[PDB]
Amino acid sequence: KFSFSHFLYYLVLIVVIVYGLYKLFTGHGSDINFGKFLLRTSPYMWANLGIALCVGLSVVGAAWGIFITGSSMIGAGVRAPRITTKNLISIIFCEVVAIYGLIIAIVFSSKLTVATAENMYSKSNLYTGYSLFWAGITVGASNLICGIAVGITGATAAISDAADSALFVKILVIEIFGSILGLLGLIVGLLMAGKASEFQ
Amino acid sequence: DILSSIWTEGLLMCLIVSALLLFILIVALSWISNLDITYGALEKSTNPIKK
Amino acid sequence: EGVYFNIDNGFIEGVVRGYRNGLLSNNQYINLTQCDTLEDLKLQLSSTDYGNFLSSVSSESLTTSLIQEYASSKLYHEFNYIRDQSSGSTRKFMDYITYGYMIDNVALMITGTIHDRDKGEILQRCHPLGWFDTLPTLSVATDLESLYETVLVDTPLAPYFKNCFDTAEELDDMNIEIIRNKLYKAYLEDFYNFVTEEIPEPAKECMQTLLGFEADRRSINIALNSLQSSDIDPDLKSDLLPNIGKLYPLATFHLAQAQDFEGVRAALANVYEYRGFLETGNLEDHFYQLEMELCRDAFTQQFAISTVWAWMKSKEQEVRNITWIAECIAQNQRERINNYISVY
Amino acid sequence: MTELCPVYAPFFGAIGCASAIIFTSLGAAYGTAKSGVGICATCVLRPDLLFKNIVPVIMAGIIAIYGLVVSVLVCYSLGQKQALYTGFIQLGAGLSVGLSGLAAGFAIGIVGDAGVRGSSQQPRLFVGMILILIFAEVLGLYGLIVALLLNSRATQDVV
Amino acid sequence: MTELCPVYAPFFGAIGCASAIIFTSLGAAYGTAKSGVGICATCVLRPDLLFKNIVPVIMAGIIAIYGLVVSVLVCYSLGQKQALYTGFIQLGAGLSVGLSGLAAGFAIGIVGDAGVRGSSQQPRLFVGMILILIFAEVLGLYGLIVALLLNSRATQDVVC
Amino acid sequence: MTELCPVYAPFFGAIGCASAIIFTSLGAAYGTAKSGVGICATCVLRPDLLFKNIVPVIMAGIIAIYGLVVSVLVCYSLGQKQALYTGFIQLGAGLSVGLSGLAAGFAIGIVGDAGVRGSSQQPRLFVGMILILIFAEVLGLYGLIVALLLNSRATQDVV
Amino acid sequence: MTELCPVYAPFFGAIGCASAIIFTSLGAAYGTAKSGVGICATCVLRPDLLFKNIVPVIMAGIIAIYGLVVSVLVCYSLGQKQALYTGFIQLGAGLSVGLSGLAAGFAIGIVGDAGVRGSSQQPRLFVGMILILIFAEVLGLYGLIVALLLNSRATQDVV
Amino acid sequence: MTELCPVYAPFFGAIGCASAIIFTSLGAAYGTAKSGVGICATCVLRPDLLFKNIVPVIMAGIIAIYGLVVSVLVCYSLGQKQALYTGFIQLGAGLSVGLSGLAAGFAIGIVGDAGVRGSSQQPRLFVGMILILIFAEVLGLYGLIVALLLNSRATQDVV
Amino acid sequence: MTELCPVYAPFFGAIGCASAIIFTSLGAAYGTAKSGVGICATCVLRPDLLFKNI
Amino acid sequence: SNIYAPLYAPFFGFAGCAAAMVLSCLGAAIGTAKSGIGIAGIGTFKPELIMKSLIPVVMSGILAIYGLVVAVLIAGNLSPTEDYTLFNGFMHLSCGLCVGFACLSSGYAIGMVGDVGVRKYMHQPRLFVGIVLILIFSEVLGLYGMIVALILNTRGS
Amino acid sequence: YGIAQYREINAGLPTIVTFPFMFAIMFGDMGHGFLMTLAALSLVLNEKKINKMKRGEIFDMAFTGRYIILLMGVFSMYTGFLYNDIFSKTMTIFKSGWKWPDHWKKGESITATSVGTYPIGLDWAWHGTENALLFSNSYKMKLSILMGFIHMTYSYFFSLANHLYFNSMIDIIGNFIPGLLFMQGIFGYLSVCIVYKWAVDWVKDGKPAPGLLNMLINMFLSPGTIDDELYPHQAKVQVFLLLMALVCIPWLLLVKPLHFEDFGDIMIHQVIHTIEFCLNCVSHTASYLRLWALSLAHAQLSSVLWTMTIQIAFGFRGFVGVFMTVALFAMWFALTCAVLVLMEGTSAMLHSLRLHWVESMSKFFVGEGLPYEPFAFEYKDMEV
Repeated sequence: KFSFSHFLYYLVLIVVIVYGLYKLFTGHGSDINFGKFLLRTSPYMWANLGIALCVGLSVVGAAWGIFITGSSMIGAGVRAPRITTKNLISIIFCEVVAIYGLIIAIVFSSKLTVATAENMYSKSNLYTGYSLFWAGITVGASNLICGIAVGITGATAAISDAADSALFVKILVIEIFGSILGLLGLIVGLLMAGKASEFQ
Repeated sequence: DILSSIWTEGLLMCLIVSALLLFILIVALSWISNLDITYGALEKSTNPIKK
Repeated sequence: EGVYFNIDNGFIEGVVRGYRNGLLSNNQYINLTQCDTLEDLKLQLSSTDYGNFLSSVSSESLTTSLIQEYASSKLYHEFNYIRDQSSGSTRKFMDYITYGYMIDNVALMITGTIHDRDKGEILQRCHPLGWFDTLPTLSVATDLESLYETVLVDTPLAPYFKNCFDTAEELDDMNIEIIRNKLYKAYLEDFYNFVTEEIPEPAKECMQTLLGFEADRRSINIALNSLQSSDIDPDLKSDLLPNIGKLYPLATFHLAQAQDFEGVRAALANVYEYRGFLETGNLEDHFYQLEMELCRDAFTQQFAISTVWAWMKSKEQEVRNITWIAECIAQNQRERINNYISVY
Repeated sequence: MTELCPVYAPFFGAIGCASAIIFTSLGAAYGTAKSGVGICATCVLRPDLLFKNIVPVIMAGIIAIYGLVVSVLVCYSLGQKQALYTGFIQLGAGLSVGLSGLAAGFAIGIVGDAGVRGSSQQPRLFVGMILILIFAEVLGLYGLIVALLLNSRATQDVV
Repeated sequence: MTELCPVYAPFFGAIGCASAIIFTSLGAAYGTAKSGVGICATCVLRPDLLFKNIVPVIMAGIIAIYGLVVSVLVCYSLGQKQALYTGFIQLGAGLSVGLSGLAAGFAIGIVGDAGVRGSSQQPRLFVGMILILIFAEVLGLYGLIVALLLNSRATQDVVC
Repeated sequence: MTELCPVYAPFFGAIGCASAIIFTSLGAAYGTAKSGVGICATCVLRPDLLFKNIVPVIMAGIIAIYGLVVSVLVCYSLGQKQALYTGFIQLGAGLSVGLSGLAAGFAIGIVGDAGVRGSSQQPRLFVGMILILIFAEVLGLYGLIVALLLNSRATQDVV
Repeated sequence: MTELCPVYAPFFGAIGCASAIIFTSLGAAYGTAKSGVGICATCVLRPDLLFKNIVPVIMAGIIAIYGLVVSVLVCYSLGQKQALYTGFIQLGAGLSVGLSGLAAGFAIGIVGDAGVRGSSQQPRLFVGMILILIFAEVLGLYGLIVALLLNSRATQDVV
Repeated sequence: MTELCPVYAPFFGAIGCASAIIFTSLGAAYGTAKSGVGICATCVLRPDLLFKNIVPVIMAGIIAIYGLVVSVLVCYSLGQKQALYTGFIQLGAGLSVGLSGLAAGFAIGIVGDAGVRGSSQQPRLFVGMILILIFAEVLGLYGLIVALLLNSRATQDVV
Repeated sequence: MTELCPVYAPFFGAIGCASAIIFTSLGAAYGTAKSGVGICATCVLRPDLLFKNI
Repeated sequence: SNIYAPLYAPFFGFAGCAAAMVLSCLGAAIGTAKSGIGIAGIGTFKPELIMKSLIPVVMSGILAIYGLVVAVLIAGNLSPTEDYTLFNGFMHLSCGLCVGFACLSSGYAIGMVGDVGVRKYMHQPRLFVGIVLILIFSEVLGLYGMIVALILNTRGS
Repeated sequence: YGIAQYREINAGLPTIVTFPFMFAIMFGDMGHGFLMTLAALSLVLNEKKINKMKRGEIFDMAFTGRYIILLMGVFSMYTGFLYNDIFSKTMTIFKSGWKWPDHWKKGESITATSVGTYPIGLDWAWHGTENALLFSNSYKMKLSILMGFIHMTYSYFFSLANHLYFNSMIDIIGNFIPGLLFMQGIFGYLSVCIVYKWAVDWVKDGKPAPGLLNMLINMFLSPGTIDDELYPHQAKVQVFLLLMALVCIPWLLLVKPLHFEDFGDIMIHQVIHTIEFCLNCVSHTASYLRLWALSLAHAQLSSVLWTMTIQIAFGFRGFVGVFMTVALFAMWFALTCAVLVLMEGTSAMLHSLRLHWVESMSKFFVGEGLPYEPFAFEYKDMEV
């Protein structure tokens, strides 16, 4: 774009492509692939570190949700403290849903053991290394996005209150709908994680 | 067994994932570069009917 | 949205919504209809949004000037605090809004030849928020042309100085009205430029077209003033007609080209928005009502810079109608009691 | 120098703690800066609460010790050559705790200064806006336990 | 020469030692720079605070002192022949203190700005703002002690 | 060709020599540009008191001579009979002093701008600003002193 | 394995159909949203008109059907061992029709809000209405037709 | 695996079969969106410029098929085995012609909108607006005049 | 051939020599231009010191 | 083992599953986020039609549930100890991304549609039938990605 | 927080009783409760006169309860001692605990001999390496789950306890009953397994063992087995218990539509209520885990604090260590007063308050009355 940052980011987009084509004309490009790297690392990449990320990122997702809510909370309260209790209710949804990631992180981090020197790349542990990220990133991202959606919707409700308290229940369904995915992703990910195995 | 070992000088895996850290740094810095200062409260009107 | 508008305007949005919902209710207007004397207004002037501090101004024969001034006082305090707690975008939005309410103030600085209006009276007629530390208006003459350089240096109005430099010391309401229309065009251009520059996606329209219609009303009013005897250069009219409105601009330049009742009619015949220029019933009050309806038609979006622009209009209109009913009682008329230009 | 017993333990063992303390510094600077400006702005209006709204200062300070505790743990555990098991995990824990602290920083910051501006005019919940405050702490509290679980796993049993 | 004592071990050593002072100094400079404006905003108007407002520059120069001390202490632990262990640790050790002090400055500049520009009206907030003024540098102190012991163990673990 | 004392090691030293002047230039240039723009706005109505703004630029001149003298020193140490360690220590010293000057110039420029704004009215306030100036310029002296031993102590006995 | 069908030949052979329907769905979303924002804009004027002015809303269903039918009946054009050229052509077929639907959506419905507003304003434009929609739609029929070509031809040069 | 008829020769033709259309579809969509969006305005203002205002969209539609024709015709000579020479030349022809047609679409879009906007105030203005419009769509002819010949050169030696 | 003495070594000098002149060219281009704009803006009514303003 | 039978075909399947569910949840969350705005905005003056306005946001959940059902069905064919045919590993993520983008597109559609489609509808509440039947187009969009992905997965060994 | 209507069984009791004990067990320890009870002791001592003098911000509301501080503190000591954590410390004087292998060797996998008999809470056999907590947490998983499920079912009974108290059988019985069924017919199968490990000793049992939550997987995709057959005849009820436990919700909801067609006004609330309860059950179920979580978190906090405080001055020096010890205890005071009592209490009270609220009041105050709020003569003073 007109800003140096975006132009810089668009600079190299084709440098790798041109080098690869030149090396394919030279011979090395034919020897370019990721399968070497797929089986070059260890599943400790794929298990040891693929755990805290989902927890932390769902945590910051609930963080953004609470950023959103807390404003509208006192925004509605200041004019009329007839809502304070009614204000401080759905926030707990965001507070709580964050721990779905901790659930799986803790329960499967228990399953962590030594990655066997033998069969580092077999159907025993590297498979489980894959599944570890997959599940963790999957659930964590789902949780972050549910958290942002619920926080924003809750703020929307918390600004639709000063008009009338009686309107609360009639519009109470939105967060009810939102929160289901927070458990849905959790269950699907935990299923896929349990069906597989650990470092073995 | 790597794309290019010249990129490797005893560290062929050490920093290959050291980028997401800086990505998080910059994404946070985006809002760090943002703030509020609300001078209007930091000074008081000369005439009360102003505010 | 989620990120399009949500940076620091969350509690700002909440307070703005509480403000907008806190507009005068039909029950207040009905009770005013019960009020047929000034005392009944004052006593009723405690359950309203503007009440509980607007009573006790005078024993009787209330001057609606002070009533509406102190009614708008709380609106001004609310708006200035809204400006106090804001990000950069809303900060410049407030700055633009307040820099248009000094154009009347500078017109006051300019119009009088030598009157030296009381400095207290300067802020009692125009908005004091755009006003700041004392400016020469009483210790010196308020002349028309010699002072323009003094305010130029004293007050930064370059975006609002758009060939407002001209001959003014001719004892000419011509000069005053043309400089006021130049300032109107200049500020309209500046504020519409900001609208098209930085603005949320859904409120793009509700501000751009609203500025367009306000510029249209400005053009209608100035051309109407020019109908009787102000036939001057059509380019000067364009210098008067806000060039940024650009709603039925064919019709606007139709006004500019033709200087006659026929000219204005044919202009307001190829507009496709509304034909005609004069309607009985304080036509500017009718345009106030139309503009307020336009602004309030976008209250269902809970994150936009449109809610405040309509809430200011609503609150100042409620002050207007408080004055309206106060004078309807004062004038001893019981037919305009139900007549007003409020919609909330 | 292998997938069994590499030689680059200090790399990770030190960068983890460095990043932790760095994120602590970042969050603390952000929160303290905003809170100071907001409170000094508000106090002049109603200096009755000259210190009665300092609580965000204390909560911001709370987090200032996690990067120290985990750092000393790894410092006791860190060496040059260890098991590849204890070769890389620490970074995940460190970044998790630091980013959690940062996000809590933004929460406390924005929500608390909204409370502060509400303060001088609506003491209706002066003692009772503190709920928005006391919420966020669990945010940072979350990652600590999960991080320390694997911190112990790496410090005690390399296996 | 083994990476227990390679050629490019001090590669990280000297460079990190140089960098350590850098970011803390940058923060101090940025803070003092954008503080002087708030300082002057009323000095002519209310010069009755002429000696009082001197705090923020000191609060900035303290982290410069911090960078100085860390760099000086680490200076005598560098050489051509040293373990890559040292470079591995210093890959984060120096930047820790550097940009921690940087962030500290980034915060103190703004707090001092707000405090001074609010002070001219009500002198009754002197304690109020100076409280956070002295609160801030705890971050520096954290960095100092952490880097101290970190590099202590690092140089105690040099293979040689 | 060995990686111990590569012939292309001194390139780091050459680029360090370059920066030793590049960065001090950039800084002093921008700062003195601010100096000129401000002194124009000031001297206009008080053009007989400019004597109280002569040194503010000699400060930048002294800043420049720092880079000059460090360049004077680095010349001998730059060579192809060098050690990569030597080249990198030279690089670090040069870049460190350069960035220190980068910070210092910005700081001194802003503070001088503020002080000249103030000086147009106060007849006694010039003391009120040099306070900021001295403890702003010290940071450059920190950088200079650290770099002196960083290179000199290490630029010899390196093999 | 052989370069006629390298390791990345099966990748494209299974991926090509993956890229088709997505862009059609994107374009349908954009166009029909911009259709509704104009529909509601003035349908209060003489309601009971929504099966006489229902063209732009429905029009993107068939554009979606493009990607749907190609991506489904690609089934016959799949193979555990197909040539690399086969994979390339399959990828081209699966991407080009989808991006063609995308280009269709770029404007096929954006102008609907501009247009349909005139039904209650200038119903004399029963001719002017369908014009731009037709000139938009005529563009769309160029992608699926050329997709069918390579779809049928994938049966050749397969190994 | 053949320097005169390799398996990367089909690589230039596979995506070539869609490159011309990727350029031309975008050009046509841009032209349609630009020169056919605010037309409702003039139609309501006066619904008697219509039939003359229809040419630019017609030109856009006509130019649309330029990219498709070359690709589809050469697809009669598309396989896995044929000269990389032919692949080079046909791919280049397709890219050039498609992007030239995209340029034509851009030009027609940006000129036709202005033409229709100007025409409102002058019934005669079509005489100049179309006068300059015809120049807008020539770039497609410019591209094809050599793209077709180079495509023939691609088919001048079949496999 | 050798890294110490390769064929491409003079490339670096042949580029660096141009680097300085292009850099000074751009710097002067920005600077004297930004000077002259204000200089002429002032000289519009000041043909009295222009020769003193160069 | 065959090159078409490497040790990371289940890896591709897991990639497909993760992407499929995440994208669908993103689309759903965006839909809910956009939904609440107009609903909050309307109660101030019409707390009656609010109930009539239920359909879009609630109906959106089909995208989430079915972009998940696809992930379920592609699962149950991968063993903790077996690496399967490569083309199946690619087909998993192929149909998964298909659905993952179709669902977010539909979310974009209905989110920008409904939130604004009733703003002035308060003025003409009789328009319920029209304002609801308008979404018949948007709703059915996502269904077909799954209707294809089903037999798609039945096909391919 | 909220109020109820006439003839309603108000839930004051469980709020009074169960709340403080979660608060205490949350981080219950000797010193914490001891010191805060001492503070409450001084408070109630000066209650004679302190009441007249005004109160700090929090101390304002604090007067709403003074003995409650003791209520939480005593619970804290009791539960901490039950968990043998004296600032995260366990003493061996119980002398029941567990016995170890005779030649137990550090660095080896050591299991305390399966002969120990210390049914009283927790032993001292958890001070070894990581494994102790590593599985203590794993089992504590089910502690909060089971106790909270018991508490919530206890609360749930009061629903009909009031309904049929009003002799209400119109549709209320046919709503609680399907809810009661879809609740218990589901939780019971899990709960029987919760303690089944207590029942079945797998140390010497040659039968397949379960994962802590293994049984769930097959519950959904065609159940009928346990995947390790934890009990043969239980596989029959694994499918004989849900087929009817699920059809109750449609049985709950389809009562209205034939009343005179669908009522519409009823339908909206009815439909939302069905699914919202069907999910709120599991919401409340998953709730209670923080009692475990933050309790262990503060346990880690206390352990690390002890490590970085106590043994720091473990050296034996007389002339130099005087100030070392003085400062060490000074910072020990600074931490014990603030960090171990303030955040701990705030977090714990928050959790307990809302764990009561969004769980019990979610179904207690379905209908709510109005404040009778009596008024009469009173007293007042003069002050601006």
